[PDB]
Amino acid sequence: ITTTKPIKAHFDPVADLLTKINNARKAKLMTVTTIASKLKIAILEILVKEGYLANFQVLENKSKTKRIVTFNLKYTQRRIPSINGVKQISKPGLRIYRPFEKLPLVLNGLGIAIISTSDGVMTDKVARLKKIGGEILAYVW
Amino acid sequence: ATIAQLIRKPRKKKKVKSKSPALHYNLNLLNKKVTNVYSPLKRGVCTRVGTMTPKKPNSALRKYAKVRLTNGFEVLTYIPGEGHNLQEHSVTLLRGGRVKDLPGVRYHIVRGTLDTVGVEKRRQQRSAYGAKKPK
Amino acid sequence: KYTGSIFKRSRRLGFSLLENNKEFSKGKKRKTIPGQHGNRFRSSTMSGYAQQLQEKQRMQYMYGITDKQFRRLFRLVLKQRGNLAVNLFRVLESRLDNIVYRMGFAPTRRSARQLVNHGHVLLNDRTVDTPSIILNPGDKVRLKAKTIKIPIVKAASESGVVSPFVETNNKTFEGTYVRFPERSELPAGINESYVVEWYKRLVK
Amino acid sequence: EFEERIVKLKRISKTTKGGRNMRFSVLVVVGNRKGKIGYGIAKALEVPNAIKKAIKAAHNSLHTIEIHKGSIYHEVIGRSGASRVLLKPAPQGTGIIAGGAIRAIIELAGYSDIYTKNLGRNTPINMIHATMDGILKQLSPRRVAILRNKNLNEL
RNA sequence: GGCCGUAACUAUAACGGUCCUAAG
RNA sequence: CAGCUAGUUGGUGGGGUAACGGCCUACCAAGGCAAUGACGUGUAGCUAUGCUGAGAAGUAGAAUAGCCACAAUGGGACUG
RNA sequence: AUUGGGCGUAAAGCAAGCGCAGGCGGAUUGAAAAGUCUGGUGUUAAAGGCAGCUGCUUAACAGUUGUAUGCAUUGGAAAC
RNA sequence: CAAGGAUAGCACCGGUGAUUGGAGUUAAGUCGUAACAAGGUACCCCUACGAGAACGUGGGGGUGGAUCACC
RNA sequence: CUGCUGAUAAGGUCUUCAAAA
Ligand SMILES: [Mg+2]
Ligand SMILES: [Mg+2]
Ligand SMILES: [Mg+2]
Ligand SMILES: [Mg+2]
Ligand SMILES: [Mg+2]
Ligand SMILES: [Mg+2]
Ligand SMILES: [Mg+2]
Ligand SMILES: [Mg+2]
Ligand SMILES: [Mg+2]
Ligand SMILES: [Mg+2]
Ligand SMILES: [Mg+2]
Ligand SMILES: [Mg+2]
Ligand SMILES: [Mg+2]
Ligand SMILES: [Mg+2]
Ligand SMILES: [Mg+2]
Ligand SMILES: [Mg+2]
Ligand SMILES: [Mg+2]
Ligand SMILES: [Mg+2]
Ligand SMILES: [Mg+2]
Ligand SMILES: [Mg+2]
Ligand SMILES: [Mg+2]
Ligand SMILES: [Mg+2]
Ligand SMILES: [Mg+2]
Repeated sequence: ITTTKPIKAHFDPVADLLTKINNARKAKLMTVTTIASKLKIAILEILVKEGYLANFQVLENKSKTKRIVTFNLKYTQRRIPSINGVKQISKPGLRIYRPFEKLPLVLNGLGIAIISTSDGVMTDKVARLKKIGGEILAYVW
Repeated sequence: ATIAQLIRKPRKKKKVKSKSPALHYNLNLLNKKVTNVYSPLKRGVCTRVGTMTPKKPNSALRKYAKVRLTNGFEVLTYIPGEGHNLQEHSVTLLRGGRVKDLPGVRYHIVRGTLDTVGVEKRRQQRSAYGAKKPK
Repeated sequence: KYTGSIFKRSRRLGFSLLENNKEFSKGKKRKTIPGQHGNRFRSSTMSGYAQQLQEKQRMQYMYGITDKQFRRLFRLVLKQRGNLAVNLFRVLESRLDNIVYRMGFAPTRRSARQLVNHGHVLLNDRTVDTPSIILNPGDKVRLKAKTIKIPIVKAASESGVVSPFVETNNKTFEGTYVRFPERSELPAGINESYVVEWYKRLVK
Repeated sequence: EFEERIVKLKRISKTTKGGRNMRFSVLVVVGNRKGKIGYGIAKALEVPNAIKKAIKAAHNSLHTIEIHKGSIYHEVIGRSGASRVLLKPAPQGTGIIAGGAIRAIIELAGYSDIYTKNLGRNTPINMIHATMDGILKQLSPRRVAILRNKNLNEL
């Protein structure tokens, strides 16, 4: 796939993606691109699994020195998205660590909470099933 | 503000001041030191009795007294009653309060507990004014 | 310790002791709020606080209860499992003198309380003098024997008019009680559950 | 049986060439206690006509409310101007923990047990706007299932 | 450089009137 | 309240202490702490807890219980 | 106002810049495991709090059983 | 070795003090009319000088200024 | 087409109410 515009990204990997997603949702935009990091790749994989996005697709330069991830939002026929809001918890500076006992439940289970405990990012329900917790990245509902 | 900013300079809470400061000063009288011990009501001795004029809207002559307490503070105190036996030199027992008309007055005199006589000719709300039950 | 103007209180609240004996009366059939200022306007639009207080007063005057006792019972019931709208009703109705009234051995609730205080009532396996003991369905509350010969025993033993939730085994005055009273047996004098919310606010 | 209750009766006025024109404004909340509730604010020279117009507006603008087990499904914050109202689900038994305009709206809508708190201003019209926004923004647990292709709220 | 009058307890005069001088 | 500290910091031999130790001693060195708050001033027994708060926490350290210090003020020591 | 506030006109962006220390910080690989998560062990005195029960005519109250939090050590996890 | 006593100069804190400076509060005091409209000399900010007093004027800066006006 | 043009003692009513027809 060929591009024309330069691609930049913020230094904060969770909130960069969150800002991109929120702006695309508010502006009804469908496809967005950003620089690819492995945390972002895993988080997009779990978003696609949970069904908040249509597809995410990683690409590499011809010299294998740069990688960028482009993803599309899942709009219905009447063009209203599945994402309703995003809020980041573990911002730089103040990192949020919660044990299993205090693993949050987002919107009474309607939304999902992204938790990167020890096996990569992990949804709240599967984290509860595994009885182990860790860093809490963002709230998506 | 910012986590680092609050870590460096934490939140300082605004102070709280009392409404009747003169009732919380105790003078030892042997070492001559004043300590901050809270007391509900305190005994004082009057120096000058008279009348003052209420501030803007009200118009009257309200009975005040310059009373010096058991400590070394002299306060202007309103006598709550109709008619008084204060004779410019007597022992009274002040409690907290605040009459809105007279500026600077922030205490009241309990009626009918000590040298100051009670308020007779009263059958309603007399327990506040120190009046014996008619029976 | 109770008011001596139950007529006045019944006329104010509007609800009597479920018999209308203090409303029918022998004079004037008065069903207005007492005092000179009884026949005036501004009837409805009672505030939320006003109606909550009125309902609470009706509830805690229907049984002759002091508000502090009401707070005590509510603090007792509140902690258990969950929604106890079926438990706190039994708690409120389980009074000993109240059980004596629904037994039918006294003309009035406070007269039954007076008899209980004076000691003409027994219990399952003990004796009771205080008219506030919390009871549980199953205790054989057998009446006294020397009180069955008192010049005022006729209406006492005329208990054939009895509530279904107090079972006496008539002519034996055994007077136990099972099948706790339902909201049907607790008439429309006070049938509300936001007095619970009022005591939830005013009592932690 | 669309019950109605008066929330606020203000005495607004304008100034003319000599004197003041005074009109009463009423804020009425109309609800059937089954899922339909609206609000209406009206002004008139007299209280009866003001109430009539306010009830007419409230019945003209009715909104549909969905309840889950007698309560609100998920915690929400309704924003309207400087008034922010926080609603939180409650178990069956706590009753209405609301007071004032929020309490009127919740009772007339039909909810049984709700935790509420007014975090902002205390003007009844804006508090009602915030409460209505919070209840309207609510998501059922079937719309989210349809959106995310889950199985009717199954895990 | 003078003189006279003047403020809602008294007291005083912020203020006002006027004569003269090169200027007070 | 921006400098404080000269047994203060460190080394050698000996003494003293139930014990290690500038605890003390004689000799040789100039170090030690301090803007991540020394030092100075003010105040206070500390804690389990009491009261309050949805919670984070605010406030008092009743009664009682653990520990510390004192016995008119200031020093010394015997017995054990 | 960490949870939980703001700085155009209502209190609040230093007159502007060069900037040490501090805070934050691009992408990938390896190691260790200081933070983070989790298992075992020791301890966190008794009384107090909450839940259950018994005894005082019921209660207040007394008694009885259960009931956390943090620290240390040891054994694993490696996403940040 | 050493509590205490005497003598001596520094250090910090407290009370009070003739006289004096300003401040707040005060139903109906005197002198002016500085500001709010183009407030009758547009106002405001920094600054220097001067005057019974609000304030006046010079220097720089702003619109948080009225009228004006264009088919 | 720009003369001059200063001041006005104190405290105060006035919305009773919609429950409803
Ligand atoms: Mg005219
Ligand atoms: Mg709070
Ligand atoms: Mg103690
Ligand atoms: Mg003590
Ligand atoms: Mg002594
Ligand atoms: Mg010995
Ligand atoms: Mg604010
Ligand atoms: Mg400002
Ligand atoms: Mg600037
Ligand atoms: Mg500035
Ligand atoms: Mg730079
Ligand atoms: Mg640097
Ligand atoms: Mg990185
Ligand atoms: Mg313990
Ligand atoms: Mg106990
Ligand atoms: Mg002017
Ligand atoms: Mg001017
Ligand atoms: Mg002059
Ligand atoms: Mg000049
Ligand atoms: Mg100028
Ligand atoms: Mg000139
Ligand atoms: Mg002229
Ligand atoms: Mg004048």
